[PDB]
Amino acid sequence: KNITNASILSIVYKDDDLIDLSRYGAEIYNGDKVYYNSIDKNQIRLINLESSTIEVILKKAIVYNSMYENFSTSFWIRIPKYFNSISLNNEYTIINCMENNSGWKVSLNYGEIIWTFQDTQEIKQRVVFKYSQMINISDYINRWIFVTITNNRITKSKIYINGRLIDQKPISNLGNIHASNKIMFKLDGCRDPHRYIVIKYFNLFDKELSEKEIKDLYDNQSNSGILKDFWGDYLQYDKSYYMLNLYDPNKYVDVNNVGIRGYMYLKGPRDNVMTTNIYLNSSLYMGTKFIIKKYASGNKDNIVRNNDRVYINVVVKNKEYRLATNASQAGVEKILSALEIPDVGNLSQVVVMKSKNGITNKCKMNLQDNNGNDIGFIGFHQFNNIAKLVASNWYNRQIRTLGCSWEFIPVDDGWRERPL
Ligand SMILES: CC(=O)N[C@H]1[C@H](O[C@@H]2[C@H](O)[C@@H](O)[C@H](O[C@H]3[C@H](O)[C@@H](O)[C@H](O)O[C@@H]3CO)O[C@@H]2CO)O[C@H](CO)[C@H](O)[C@@H]1O[C@@H]1O[C@H](CO)[C@H](O)[C@H](O[C@]2(C(=O)O)C[C@H](O)[C@@H](NC(C)=O)[C@H]([C@H](O)[C@H](O)CO)O2)[C@H]1O
Repeated sequence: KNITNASILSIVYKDDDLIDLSRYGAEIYNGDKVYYNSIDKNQIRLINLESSTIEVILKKAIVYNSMYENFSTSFWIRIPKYFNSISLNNEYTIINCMENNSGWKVSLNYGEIIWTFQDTQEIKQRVVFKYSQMINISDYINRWIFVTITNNRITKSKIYINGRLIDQKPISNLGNIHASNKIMFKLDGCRDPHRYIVIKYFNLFDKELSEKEIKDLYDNQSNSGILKDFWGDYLQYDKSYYMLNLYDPNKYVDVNNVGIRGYMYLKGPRDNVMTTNIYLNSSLYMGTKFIIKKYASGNKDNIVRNNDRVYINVVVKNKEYRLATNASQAGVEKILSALEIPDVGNLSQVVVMKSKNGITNKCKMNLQDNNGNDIGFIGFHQFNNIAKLVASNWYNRQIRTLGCSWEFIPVDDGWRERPL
């Protein structure tokens, strides 16, 4: 509540332009090469060209010398995977608030997010969040990250990642820090010509936010009633997704045969994608693609929301089939099939999409019969040496990471894969 009262700058897209949602009406000038996402116009893409800039000029009325002695900043960022060795040891600024090399800045490097304070004598202080690109599945590479930095010139600068304290360093051993009236959003000194960032909801606060305020800010801007894909964008209808099971990520979905005599199952291992000394990850663009189809969502847009009731279509050899099961089979594990859409009949197929209950959970798909009864969340079961996909009320009772925990993965420009 008093988090909006501490705002001195709050950038959002509104009615065909970026505007300040604080009461101080900062001037905001865009370059010719700034882009906005058509599904979420608050997502701002800046590329590595001189004309891809956002310059903010704060009104002189709100600029005073000690305005950055006690203040915080928050924003979301999505950083595409580094793939070129020119990016190693190439620190580059993305948010600059400095005059004569004094002030504060946010910068990036290979697997790093960096906050830097710098007085007029060139005494720097940095706090850093580090993530590796040598990792099977990363929570950070090309996925939306919530960043918060808090500053108290008596004590410490602190960087938080997804509401969690990462690094903290004292900033009391610092001289005079200039207070610029300008914040420059721009990739400054990046040698990767194809580098870009995506940001949203940049905020400036006139106080050092607590852990509690940071957590609550992370949760509100997380939109917990909307389902997310793997990258943290809104999950969507009529969109193709590769499936990743969070209990067994070194697997991908395959279909034995279409029809009621067949089944879907987790097959492994995944291939690796690599560039020597830059990254080594599991391939994400593998296996049978899922498509979510509207059944009873009345909302006109294509966004999947908590409790939406849907059909799941399954792509096999460029043809769509219907995920379904005969719930009358014996046992609580109901093996799933991929049926010709005309042949579904009265078999169970209606799926309740879940993001939370208000406890958020990664188990996304609760299959129902045609009388409103739970058949179970969609996961898998080890039958001998084959892990077949099932719906099972066992999951519903347990509801940690379970076999029903899934991520939906679309092809994204920030994660490029090329086989052979
Ligand atoms: C361990 C097991 O068999 N779990 C069954 C569950 O077992 C019931 C009791 O809880 C068991 O103690 C008891 O044991 C008997 C055996 O059934 C019997 O054949 C044997 O001869 O004697 C034992 C008695 O000493 O059995 C009863 C049932 O008879 O029964 C339920 C039925 O509701 C489940 O089938 C269950 O297996 C679990 O099934 C769900 C789907 O319904 C799911 O597949 C669970 O699997 C995962 C998961 O998706 O989370 C995935 C992994 O394959 C699985 N195992 C391993 C080794 O990694 C893990 C873990 O089991 C754990 O749940 C972590 O998530 O979970 C699957 O376990």
